[PDB]
Amino acid sequence: ITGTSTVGVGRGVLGDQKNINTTYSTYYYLQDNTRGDGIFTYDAKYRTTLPGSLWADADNQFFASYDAPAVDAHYYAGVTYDYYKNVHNRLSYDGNNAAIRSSVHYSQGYNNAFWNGSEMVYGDGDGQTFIPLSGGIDVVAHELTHAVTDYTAGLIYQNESGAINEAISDIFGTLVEFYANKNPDWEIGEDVYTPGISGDSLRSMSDPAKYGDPDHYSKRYTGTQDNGGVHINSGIINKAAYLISQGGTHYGVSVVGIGRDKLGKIFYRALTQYLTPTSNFSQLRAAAVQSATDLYGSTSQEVASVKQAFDAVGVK
Ligand SMILES: *CC(=O)N(O)[C@H](CC(C)C)C(=O)OC
Ligand SMILES: [Ca+2]
Ligand SMILES: [Ca+2]
Ligand SMILES: [Ca+2]
Ligand SMILES: [Ca+2]
Ligand SMILES: [Zn+2]
Repeated sequence: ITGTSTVGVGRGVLGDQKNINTTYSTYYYLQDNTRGDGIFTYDAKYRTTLPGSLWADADNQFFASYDAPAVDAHYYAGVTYDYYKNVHNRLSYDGNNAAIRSSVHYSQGYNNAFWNGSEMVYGDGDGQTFIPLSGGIDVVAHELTHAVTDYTAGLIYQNESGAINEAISDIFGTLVEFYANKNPDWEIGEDVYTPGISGDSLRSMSDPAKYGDPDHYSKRYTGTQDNGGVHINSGIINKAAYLISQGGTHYGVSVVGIGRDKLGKIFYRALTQYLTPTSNFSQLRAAAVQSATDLYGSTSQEVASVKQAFDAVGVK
């Protein structure tokens, strides 16, 4: 849409008030002109047909309960872009300021979100397992990070390279949640998962085993479901990433933590420079060590913490 950039206010899924960037042209649209080639949010109207309608509002005020998921998808897509640009110098998911598109209210009681190759899609949940998925900043950044991976390493969605794909999403969605200082933690989807249960999450980075995910290479899932456990085996990597950043002793192997900033820097460098579509866990180790070496020197503590970490999780 062509119009005048303006700023609206709304309430998110969690009931929090925020300003969003909008465009005025008879109606007020959920189109943000300030970021790259724009951030566009659509209404899928409980159907599966994408992207749906560009979100239009009569008064620039988004306080209706139907508005909730749109506010958040729009806003959190903004923060995600900001993180990439500010922290890693990357303009949008393609590095060329490509427009970011999101559709909310996808299907009925749909318990998931996804990057479909060209845009993000967000179900509303069934109201018990999940509430509208775009209310989790880590969920929004996990998904957009799949766009980043597609344009860089291109990790195939299956077996070890898909577990890596999943882990990078989890890593960068956590980094974005810390970046925004939105009650940060090392958990995935805690804000939108099981509105009746407190203190749970979909996956843990600090302790993947809490939910039954492997925290060691010897415990890796060798089957068929979940594209060969792309969401299961990612826990081996998430654990490794957690240890590099925070430190700890895991299975008798001690890791000195080097912090989240440096973790983000080594991982982004591995993703953009060393990983390929077919990379396996052992190639991720090599890619991380080499990124750490490039940045900090072969004899750095950084390099030493990356090796420990992988050693702690049984990767090589
Ligand atoms: C959204 C996506 O690509 N996924 O893989 C999601 C992530 C959660 C919504 C965080 C998923 O974990 O599906 C099982
Ligand atoms: Ca309104
Ligand atoms: Ca949190
Ligand atoms: Ca989290
Ligand atoms: Ca819960
Ligand atoms: Zn994912």
